[PDB]
Amino acid sequence: KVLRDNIQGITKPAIRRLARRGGVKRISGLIYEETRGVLKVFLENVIRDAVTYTEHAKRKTVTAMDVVYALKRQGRTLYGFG
Amino acid sequence: KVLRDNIQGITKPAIRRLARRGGVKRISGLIYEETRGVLKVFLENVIRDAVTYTEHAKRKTVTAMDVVYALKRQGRTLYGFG
Amino acid sequence: TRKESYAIYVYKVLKQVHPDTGISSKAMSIMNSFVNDVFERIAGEASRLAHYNKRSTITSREIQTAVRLLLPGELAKHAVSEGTKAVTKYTSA
Amino acid sequence: TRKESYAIYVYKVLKQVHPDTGISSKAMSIMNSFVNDVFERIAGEASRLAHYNKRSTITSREIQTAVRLLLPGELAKHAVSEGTKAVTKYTSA
Amino acid sequence: KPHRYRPGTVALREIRRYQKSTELLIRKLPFQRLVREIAQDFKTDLRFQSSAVMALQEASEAYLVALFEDTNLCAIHAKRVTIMPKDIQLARRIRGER
Amino acid sequence: KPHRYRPGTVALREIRRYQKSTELLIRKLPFQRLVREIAQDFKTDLRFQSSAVMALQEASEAYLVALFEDTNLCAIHAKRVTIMPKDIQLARRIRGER
Amino acid sequence: AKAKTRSSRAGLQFPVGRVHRLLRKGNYAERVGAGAPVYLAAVLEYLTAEILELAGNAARDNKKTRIIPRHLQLAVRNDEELNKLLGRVTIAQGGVLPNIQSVLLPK
Amino acid sequence: AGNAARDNKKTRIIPRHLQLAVRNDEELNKLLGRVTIAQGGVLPNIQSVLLPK
DNA sequence: ATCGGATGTATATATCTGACACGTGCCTGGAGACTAGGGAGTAATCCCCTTGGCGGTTAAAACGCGGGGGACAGCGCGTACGTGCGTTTAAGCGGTGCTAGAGCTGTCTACGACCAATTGAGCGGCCTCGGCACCGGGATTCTCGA
DNA sequence: TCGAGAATCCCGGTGCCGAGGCCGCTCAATTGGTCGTAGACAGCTCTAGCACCGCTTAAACGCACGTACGCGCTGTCCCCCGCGTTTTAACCGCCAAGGGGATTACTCCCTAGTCTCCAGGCACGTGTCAGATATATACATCCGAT
Repeated sequence: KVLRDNIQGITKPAIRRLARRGGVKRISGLIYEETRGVLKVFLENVIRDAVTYTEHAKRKTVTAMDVVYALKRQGRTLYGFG
Repeated sequence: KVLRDNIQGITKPAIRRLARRGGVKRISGLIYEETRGVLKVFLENVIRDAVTYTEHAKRKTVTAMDVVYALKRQGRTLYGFG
Repeated sequence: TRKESYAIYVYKVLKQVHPDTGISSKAMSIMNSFVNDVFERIAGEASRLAHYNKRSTITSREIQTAVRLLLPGELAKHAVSEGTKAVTKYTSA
Repeated sequence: TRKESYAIYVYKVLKQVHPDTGISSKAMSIMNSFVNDVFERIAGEASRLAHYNKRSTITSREIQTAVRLLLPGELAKHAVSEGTKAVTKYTSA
Repeated sequence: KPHRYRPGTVALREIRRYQKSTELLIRKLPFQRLVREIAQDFKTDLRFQSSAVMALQEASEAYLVALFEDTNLCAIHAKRVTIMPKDIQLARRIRGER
Repeated sequence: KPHRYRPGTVALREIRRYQKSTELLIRKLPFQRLVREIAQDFKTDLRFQSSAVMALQEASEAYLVALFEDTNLCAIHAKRVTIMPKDIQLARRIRGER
Repeated sequence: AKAKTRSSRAGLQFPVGRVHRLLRKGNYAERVGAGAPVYLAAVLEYLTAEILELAGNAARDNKKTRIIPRHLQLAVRNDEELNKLLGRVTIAQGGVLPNIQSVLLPK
Repeated sequence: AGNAARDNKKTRIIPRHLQLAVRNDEELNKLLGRVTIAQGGVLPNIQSVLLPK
């Protein structure tokens, strides 16, 4: 089960929904994929670092506390998950 | 010996020198005092926090290691002072 | 497995401030996580300072100093007062 | 007052990499401060992860994992390999 | 005669209701598939908590709306209501993301 | 006939030599007086290390040239060679300084 | 052998004994000031009081008995001091406070 | 640092060389971009529209 | 600038409920009591960095002074983007079922902890001298009017 | 556009003190026992994840299309760059006083560590209403004709 191309699984309607939440009126097309890239790049770090935790955790499943400590180490800490 | 108004002691030539170091060509006047303010505001924190250290240090003179740990706590750490 | 928390204490202080207003478990655990984070903040800061003082003991003066470092202005002021109150109330024990 | 530093080992490894080079004592102090910075960084991260692992023993696995967390790409890879070789050498006797 | 609201107006109300709403705006399964795809790059066949991935998507979308927000602001400083990729790039630049 | 270089040119060379130079660009004593003035606000009659105040001024000027730098960049995105206060303000805004 | 917890001795709610054990197991200092747990827990009591109070303000502002994390986000975004305290902090189910820029309105 | 200094025909290595090398290594910079450098100055960076014509 | 119509949104209502407030029995961390050491606190001493002032210099700042250069305002157009409506599509509910792997307990053991005895690697301190900083002068190259 | 001129690069020479090398002089590193214990590991659960599959549908993609902001260009103003002059105070060098910083030596108050006991906290059941949801309704607001 080898996955691929779920990045475009991000719908442009979803992107513009997030933008409207951010309070944006007019948007260009060139953004979305660009956006996506950033998205990827962003998560590009955390999961790895997260599984890095799981790496030292010696476990096969990945937990929330992983990304908790990541965002912490990434200076983007989050609440509500222990 | 009560001090005052050394903020304007910052010369506009000094400001433009720093700007040229930053690689700036054309500058407006409205910046400098504004600049100064920021400057003040910036240092506004550190010294206090610094002397806060000196506060706990129970000393009358203020040392570099104070601002070292401040910039550290201010996430702007500096080298070359122990 | 016993998992400690402060939902009891957060609910207590909720009632002490708002006997009427309720609480959600999601926001409850949010509160818990938050207080854990800020407690670790103050702990690390005070330990760092004492290490600078090279003092193996951690006392209340450290706590006051470091929360003053932590809190934006007036909060700390207010804060330290009650803190003092506390220790006074506890020193008067 | 007996103060400890590393500038001697700085000069050593310099000659190890550049025998015909001098340094400003200023730069030596800067580098030593950098040494201290990376040391405290790695130590804190290791202690924190061990706390997450509830471990009271910080070992070389923690070291490597925390370096990987900190250093990027080939920096981390080379550092891991070097620490591995060195601990292998020390454990060889 | 058919009616059509003026441009932005509908999107304006969308902005209003989205600042009104708080839930996610990304479909769960696509995001999850993307995450697992990213994961297999570093190591294959790794499992996850639904709570974990919910956290991933929430935190992402938060960072994303923040980026959209300050890029909107920059475009205000760009005196345009349309967004430009350079705005996002330079925003990351100021965000130290370069 | 008297010669005058075109505008910026002299300032351009100034930029070049300042990126060439590395020392401070602020007179020591005025900066020190300013620091002590700021100090007496929080507590009066406090002494300092010359090393300490040298660190203060160096770190300040560093932050300041960084601010000038990215505000220059923003003004590039503002398509102007003249600087505007709003550029600095919004830069701090992106710098989380608001 | 009359018993009385240090929290009651401080007439407060947060568990001085529990937080003391926690900081002890937290490996920050060798010895501790016995009143430091009291003091810190009092500070926590205070700040928690303020934040939950603002939360409840928003809640009954929305006729909501049980407080929702959205109330929490609004509270932490309204107060300058608390927002500054938790600027780079994120909140689950937080959302964004109402904010429309000037030029966004059509003329 | 030695690379930079010898490029500048310098045996004694001044902090400027080290700052330049810092802002010359991308991964090291990323590690140290949050760090400030005494007697560092700024690595020569020239912007496009800054150039004359 | 107004009115009319469309549409979208705030409200009351009803009920469903599942989180949620509430109460339990049982557990162990917290309290209570006791002992030691030794970190911390105090004090007298030294040093010595700092803070203060004084005089001469000029590079630097203040200020002025055109003036070309661009900030900016406006103005045409057009392409790219909102929108509403089509279309089709995976998203979500939900419920099933297996187990891989977390997640727990019970060893036992290697492994620092720690202390004690030993000391040489290292650090404060003292020459020393050579890249390096400064300077002056000559040659090179950018730039602004042809 | 080929010179004039100007800022700069480089070269040789001067003099210097920091970089460095070496020297007394430890205390902190090593060595070696010794001990209680962190966890390594085995070996159990069970459950949460992982995938399966179906059913409904809100949602997503694309279309067409108006349209309106982005963009590109022009001319203006003013204004900040560049240079010239005049003023000054940063600097720099030196001196001096003391007041704080650091030090050491006592001294002992407080905390770590131990042991006892139990009571507040925690997992766990348990009714139960805050509010989620849906619906019809009444109010607000845009958009186009007038």
